[PDB]
Amino acid sequence: SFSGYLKLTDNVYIKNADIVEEAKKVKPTVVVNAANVYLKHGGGVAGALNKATNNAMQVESDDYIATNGPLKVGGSCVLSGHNLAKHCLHVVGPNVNKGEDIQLLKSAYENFNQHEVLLAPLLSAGIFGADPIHSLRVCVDTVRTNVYLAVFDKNLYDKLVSSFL
Ligand SMILES: C[C@H](NC(=O)C1CCCC1)C(=O)O
Repeated sequence: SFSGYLKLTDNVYIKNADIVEEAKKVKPTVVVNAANVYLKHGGGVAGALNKATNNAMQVESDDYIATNGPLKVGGSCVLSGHNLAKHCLHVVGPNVNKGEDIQLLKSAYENFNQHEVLLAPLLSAGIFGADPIHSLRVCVDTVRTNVYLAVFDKNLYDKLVSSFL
């Protein structure tokens, strides 16, 4: 189903794409959201995915938090993918801008191993403040399932590919 990806490893693929447009096109089994512990989808990938669901993701998420409380940094939950995917795997990477431990990025990527194939952003990149080059490295060294990474920024995509070891 996924097209135009560059193969980085046996199981990691990358594309310069808007993950919302990619999800609407592919309708993958799992789209990963760059979530926070409260599932407050305000900005970045979460804000964009939520806006694409006409706020249905946020309504569902508020019910999930009311029942279960917040997620842990490094944790995840599976909720509906709405009009974007069969499921959305909300994964909380550490937010460096809130002083969270970058070592939790590996724990965050381990959630991907519970799903055979996923469309995902780089965890903790963007407004979460971590180095995206380091996020890709942790992704490659942690995820064993098939992960299709969508990198929004062209300049960052080129830098990630050209510096990939
Ligand atoms: C989230 C990621 N962007 C970044 O980490 C940089 C922050 C500004 C643009 C590059 C991306 O494009 O997928």
